[PDB]
Order: sequence, then C-alpha cells, then structure tokens
Amino acid sequence: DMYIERAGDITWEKDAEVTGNSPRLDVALDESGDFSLVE
Amino acid sequence: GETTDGVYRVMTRRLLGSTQVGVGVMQEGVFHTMWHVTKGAALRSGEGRLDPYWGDVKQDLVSYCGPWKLDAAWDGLSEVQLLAVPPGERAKNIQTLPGIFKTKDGDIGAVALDYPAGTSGSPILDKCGRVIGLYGNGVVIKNGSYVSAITQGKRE
Ligand SMILES: Cc1cc(N)c2ccc(Cl)c(Cl)c2n1
Repeated sequence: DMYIERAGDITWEKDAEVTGNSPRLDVALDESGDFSLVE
Repeated sequence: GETTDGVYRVMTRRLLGSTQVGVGVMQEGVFHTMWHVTKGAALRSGEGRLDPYWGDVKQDLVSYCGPWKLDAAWDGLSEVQLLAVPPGERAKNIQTLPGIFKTKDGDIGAVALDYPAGTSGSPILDKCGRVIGLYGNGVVIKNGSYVSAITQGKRE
C-alpha cells in the first residue's frame, strides 16, 4: 500500500538556483504515454 | 487524514525500507499525481484513504478524491520554477526557462532538469505560484540527460 507525506507549500521563491537549458525537440507520444525523439 | 494544500511525497513499503516512488499536489481537496507513479492504485494519508477519481495513461495523469483542479498554463515566454521534491531530500525550487516538445498535435513546454525517477509528480510553477504542470514524463536526449514535458490536465 502506498502512502502520502507532506513536503512543503507551493510558492514561487525569489533568488532560487537558476539552471538548465531550453531545447527544441521534435517528439512523438504513443498510446502508452511514452514520448520518443523523432530526430 | 491530511487534506492541506501543498506538495506531497508518494511512498511505498513493498520494496526495501520506505522507498519514494513519486510526488503529487494536494489542491482544493484533490490529490494530483502522474499515472506511472501509482498505476491508479488507492493511497493512504495517515488514517484516511484516497481513492482515484480520474485517470488517463496517454496523458500520464491521475486525480484522487475529485476531478483535476490545476488549470494554469505556461505563457510560452517566462521562466518557471520546478518545485523538486527528491527522494530523501528537502523540497527545493529550481528556476529554468522551458524548451519545447514539438508534436503533431501541438507544442508543449519542456523542462531540462535531471532528478531521480522518484521525483516524478513535482509541480512546475509560474511567477504567481500557480501550478502549470507536472514533471516526470519525457525523453532522454543525445548526451544522456533527461528532458521532461510540462504535463498539465484539463479542468472542467
Ligand atoms: C533515465 C531517466 C532519468 C531521469 N532523471 C528520470 C526522471 C524521471 C523519470 Cl519518470 C524518468 Cl523515466 C527518468 N529517466
């Protein structure tokens, strides 16, 4: 059996760690909910 | 039991010790998570019980106690924050500018951040703090890194 535990409030935090790029990727979504790259 | 709004961890005892399988958002008395985390199974909240209400494997989403409530959307311009809730680690806001998943059915925002699989269900937020989608369903790119989609449901 699965259970839930609280981890915090949902707020936007000023001065957060700004990281990660913004790629443009051509993708396909299958009937099972799996994304795949169409390169 | 606990019905306060916020972000929650989804845990299991089936494996060794207490293993975190995912994350979810409580909002307006409704638990929102990703389908691949729970497989549509009932959840426990202290002494209470969360039974599924809506789900869809294609969208990879599932709501408990009521219909999907989260209806905010990425504007396609602004930076967003991934409220990451990693296995065995404190909730942490990570700001990023989303990329794009171009599909035959339209464009979807995507967040290029690599966190353990057990982080799936962590909400993505706009500058107002509104949940615009959930992290944890995407693709693996050329360099081995993971890129998740900003997955959002449809409020009736
Ligand atoms: C290979 C890989 C790497 C990840 N960081 C990751 C995060 C969430 C989910 Cl749902 C999956 Cl399937 C993942 N798969």
